[PDB]
Amino acid sequence: STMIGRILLTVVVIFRILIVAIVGETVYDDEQTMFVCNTLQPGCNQACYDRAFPISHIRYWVFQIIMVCTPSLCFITYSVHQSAGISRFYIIQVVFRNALEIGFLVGQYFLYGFSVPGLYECNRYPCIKEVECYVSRPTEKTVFLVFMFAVSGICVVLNLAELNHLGWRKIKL
Amino acid sequence: STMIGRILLTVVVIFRILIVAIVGETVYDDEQTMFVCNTLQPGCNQACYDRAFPISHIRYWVFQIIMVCTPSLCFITYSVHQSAGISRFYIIQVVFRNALEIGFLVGQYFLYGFSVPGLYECNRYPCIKEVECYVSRPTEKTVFLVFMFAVSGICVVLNLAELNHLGWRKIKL
Amino acid sequence: STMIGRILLTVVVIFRILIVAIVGETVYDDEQTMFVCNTLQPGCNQACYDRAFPISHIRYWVFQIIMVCTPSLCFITYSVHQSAGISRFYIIQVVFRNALEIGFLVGQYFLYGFSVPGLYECNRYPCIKEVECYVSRPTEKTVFLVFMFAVSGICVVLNLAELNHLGWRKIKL
Amino acid sequence: STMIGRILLTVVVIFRILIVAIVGETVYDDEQTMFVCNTLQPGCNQACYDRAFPISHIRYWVFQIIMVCTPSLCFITYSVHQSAGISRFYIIQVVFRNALEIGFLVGQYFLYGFSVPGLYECNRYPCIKEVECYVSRPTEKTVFLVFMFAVSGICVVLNLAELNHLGWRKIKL
Amino acid sequence: STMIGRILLTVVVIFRILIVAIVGETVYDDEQTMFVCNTLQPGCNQACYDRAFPISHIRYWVFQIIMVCTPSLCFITYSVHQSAGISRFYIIQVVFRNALEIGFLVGQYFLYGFSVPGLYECNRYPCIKEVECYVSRPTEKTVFLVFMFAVSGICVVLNLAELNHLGWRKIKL
Amino acid sequence: STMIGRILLTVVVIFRILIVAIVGETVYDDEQTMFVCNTLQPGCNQACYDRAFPISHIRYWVFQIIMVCTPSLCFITYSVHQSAGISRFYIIQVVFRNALEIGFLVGQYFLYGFSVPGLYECNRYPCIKEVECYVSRPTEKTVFLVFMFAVSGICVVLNLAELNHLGWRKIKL
Repeated sequence: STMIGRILLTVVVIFRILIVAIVGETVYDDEQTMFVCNTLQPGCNQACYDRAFPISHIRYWVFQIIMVCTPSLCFITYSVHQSAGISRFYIIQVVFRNALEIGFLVGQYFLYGFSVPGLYECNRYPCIKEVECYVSRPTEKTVFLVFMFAVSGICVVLNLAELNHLGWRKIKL
Repeated sequence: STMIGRILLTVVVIFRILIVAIVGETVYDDEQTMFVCNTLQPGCNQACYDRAFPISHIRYWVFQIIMVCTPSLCFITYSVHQSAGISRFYIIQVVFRNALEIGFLVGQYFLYGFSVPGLYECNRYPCIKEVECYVSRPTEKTVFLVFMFAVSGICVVLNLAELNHLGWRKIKL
Repeated sequence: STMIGRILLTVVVIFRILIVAIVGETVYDDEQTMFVCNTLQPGCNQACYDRAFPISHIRYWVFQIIMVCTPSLCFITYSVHQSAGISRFYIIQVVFRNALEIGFLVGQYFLYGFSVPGLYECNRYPCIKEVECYVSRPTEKTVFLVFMFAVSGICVVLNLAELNHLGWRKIKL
Repeated sequence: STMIGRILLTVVVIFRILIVAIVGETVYDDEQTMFVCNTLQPGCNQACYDRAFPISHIRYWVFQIIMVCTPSLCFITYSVHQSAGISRFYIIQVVFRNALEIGFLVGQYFLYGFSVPGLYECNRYPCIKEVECYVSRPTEKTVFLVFMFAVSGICVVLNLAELNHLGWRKIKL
Repeated sequence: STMIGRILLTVVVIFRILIVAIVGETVYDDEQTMFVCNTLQPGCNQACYDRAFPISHIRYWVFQIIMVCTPSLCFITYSVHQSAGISRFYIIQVVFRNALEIGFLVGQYFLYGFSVPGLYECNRYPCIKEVECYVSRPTEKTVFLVFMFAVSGICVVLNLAELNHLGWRKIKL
Repeated sequence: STMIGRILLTVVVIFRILIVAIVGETVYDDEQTMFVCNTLQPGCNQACYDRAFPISHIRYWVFQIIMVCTPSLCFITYSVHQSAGISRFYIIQVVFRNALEIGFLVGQYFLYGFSVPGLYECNRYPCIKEVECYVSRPTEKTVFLVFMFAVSGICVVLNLAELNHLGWRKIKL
C-alpha cells in the first residue's frame, strides 16, 4: 500500500497548491479595504486590522507550501547533480518533510484557531479604550481555514504512514 | 457509444474549465464592493454580505472542478509510477468521479438553489433588527448558476452512462 | 474555392478570438462602476444596471466563441482517440458549427440589438417610479457590438458556403 | 534592397506590437476615471467622455495591428494547407497589406488628428448647455499618437517600396 | 577584453530589462491617483500632473529598451534570412546601438534631470495663477532615475569600448 | 560537505525568489493607500509616506535578488560564449557573489532595521510642525523583513563556507 500512499500524497500536494494559487489570492484581496471599525479616530482601522490579522492566512499557506516542497527540491537537485547512497537522502528528506508538515499544522492551529469571528474587539492605540471592528467575509475565510487544516492533516497522516513503512531501524541508521 | 461518451465527457469538462477560468472571476469581482445595504450602521454591509453569500459561487465551482479532476490525476500518477491491473484502477476512478460529480451537483442545489435574488433581507448583528440589501448583477449570476448546473448535470449523465456500460458485475468485483 | 473558404474561416475565427481576449475585458471593465442613475435611493444603481445589461456583451461573446469552437474540439478528440469514417464526423461537426453560429448570431441580435443607448429608463424596485441612468462609453460598446455582429455574419456565410460545397445529398447520408 | 526592406518591415511591425502591448494599456488605464467635467449634473461626465473619445486610441491601434497582421496569417495558413503558385498569393497579400495599412493611417488621421487637447467643450445631454471637461495626461497621449502615426507611415513607405519592387505588370497578372 | 566586454554588455542589458519589467510598473502605478494639488478648481490636478510629468519615466525607459534592442533584432533577422558579409552588418548595428544609447542617455538627462522634486509649482489653466502640487513617492522615483542613468552610462561605456576595439579604420570602410 | 553546501545554496536562492515573487507584491500593494496621517494639510500624506519609506522593501529585495544572481548570469554567458580556464572565472564569481550578498545584507540592516513601527512621527513640509502617521499592516512587514534577513544570512554563511572550501591560496592566485 506504499505506492497508493505516495500517489495520494502527490495528488493532495498538487490539489493544495492549485487551490491556494487559484482562489486564495482572490478571497483575501479586500481583507483590509473592507475591514471597518466603528470609530472616528484616524489610524484605528490600520492598528485594529494589524492586531486582528498579524499575518494573512494566504501568506502563511504560501510559505507553508514552499517550505514543505523544499525537501523535494533538495532531493531533486541532489539527484540531478549526482549524474555528471541516494536512499539515505530520501529517508532524510522524508523525515524532514514529516517534521515540517507537523510543525506547520501545529503553528496554523496555534496562530489562527479554527474560525474567523465576524467581530473583533480592538483596544490598541490610537483607538480610544476599546472599539468594535467588523471582518470581511468571515465565513468564507473560516471554510478556507478548516479545509486547509484538513488537507494538511491528510498530508501529515500520509507522511506518517510512509515513515512507518520505512521503519524505525532504517531511519536510525 | 462508449467512445463518443468519453469524447463528450472530455469536451464538456474542458468547456466548463474554460468558462470558469475565463469569465467567472470577472463576473464575481465586485460582488462585495457593489453590495449595498439600506442602513447607516457601520459593519452591517459586511455581516449582511457574509450571511447572503457564505461562499462565492466561483470559489465553489473552482473547488468542484479540481475535486472532479482529482481522480483523473490519481489515475495518471498511478500509470506513470507503474512504468519504471490498471483496469481495476480505471473502474474505481470512474466510480469515484461519478460519486464526486453527483455530490457536488446536490451540494450546489442545496447551497445556492437556482436563482440569485436581487434583494436580500438581512437581520444579523450589528444591523438593527431587519434591513434590506441589494445584490450586484443578480441576473448574470443566476444565468451562470443555471448554466453550471446544466453542465454538471450533463457530466453526471455521461458518467452514469459510462458506469452502465461497464456493468454492475464488473464494478462489484 | 473550398480551400480558400477554410483558410478565411480559420483566419476570421482566430481574429475574433484575439480581438475579444485582448480588448473586450478592458472595454467592459468599468461597466458598472461608471454606471450612474440620477437618484438618491440606495440600491437603485444595482437594480437599474442589472435590468439594462442582464448579461455583459463580453461574457456572451466568450461563451459564443467557446461554443462554436466546441465541435472542432470534439472532432480533434475523436481523431486522437481513433489513432491508438472520419468524413461523417467531419460533416456532422460542420453542420453543428453552422447551426451554432447561426443561433448565436440570432441570439445576439435579439438580446442586444445594434446599439447601446447612452440613456436608460429604469423603473425597477427600489427606484421610485421612473429614473434615468447613464451608460459608460456607449459608443465604443456600440462599435464593438456591430463589429462582432459583422464577424459572426462572415463566419456564418463561410460556413454556409462550406455546407453548399459539401452538398445536401451528403449531409443527408 | 528588397531583403533589407523586408527586414526593416518585420522589425518595425514587431516594435509596434511590443510598444502597444507593453505600454498602451497602462497609458489609457485611467482615461475615464481621471476625466472630470466642471458640472454637478449626474451623468454628464459619461456623456462628455463618450463624445470626446468615441473609441480609445489603444483599442483602435490593437484592431489595426491585428488587421494588418491578418494577411500574413492568411499566407501562413495557405502555406500550411498546401503541404499535405504561392507567388500569386504572396503578391495578393502584399497588396492587401498595403491597402490595409494606408487605410488605417488615413482613418487614424481623420479620427484623432495629431494631438489630444487638454480641454474639451461638451454640449451633450444631460449636460447643462455647454460644459468644460479636462482630459487626463493629454501630453503623453499626444506623444503616443504622433509616434504611432510615424511608425505606421514608416510601414506604409516600406510596403510601397516592396510593391514598387514587385512591379505593376506583375501585380496586374 | 572583447569577450568580457560583450558578456558584461549582455548581462547589463538583461539586468536593466528585468529591473524595469519587474518593478517599474509597480513604482509608477499611483503616479496620478496620489498626485494632489492644493486647490478646489476642478481639472487643476490633471493639468498640473500633465505639466509636471509629460511622459512617465517608465514609458520612456520601456521605449528606450525596445529601441536599443532593435538593432540586435535587425541583425538576427538578417542572419535568419541569409540562411535559406555579415561582419559589415555587425559593425553597422554596433555603431547604431552606440548612437541610440548615447542619444537616449542625453534625452533622459535633458527631460528628467537627476531628481524628482517633492513639490511642483503649477501655473497652467484652469489653476488660478499659481498652485502647489505634491508628488507621490519622489524619493523612490529619484533613486530609480539615478539607477537607470547609471546603467545606461555603463552600457554607453561598454559600447564605446567595443567601438574602439573595432577601430575607426574598420567602421569607415 | 561542499556538495550539500552547493545544494542548500541553490535551494535557498530558489526559495527566496519564489517567496518574493509570490507574496511580496501583494503584501506591499496598499502601502501608500492605507497610509494615513492625522492632519488636514493637503500633500502631507505623500511627504510623510515618502520620508517613512524612501524605498519599498519589495523593490529593495527584488534589486538584491537580481544583483546577487548577476554573477551566475555572467558565468553562464561566459560558458556559452566560450563553446563555439573557467575555474578562475568560477572563483571570481563566487567571491563577487559573496561580497554582493554581504553588502546587501548590511545595507538592508542599515536602511530598514529589524522592525516596521506602527506609528511614524513626520515633520516634513507641508505638514505643520510634527504629525503622527499610521502604517499599514506593520506586523506582516516586520515578519517579512526578519525572514528576508534570516534567508540572506543563511546565503552569506553558505557563501563563506564555499569560500573557505576554496581556500585563500586559490583566490589569491
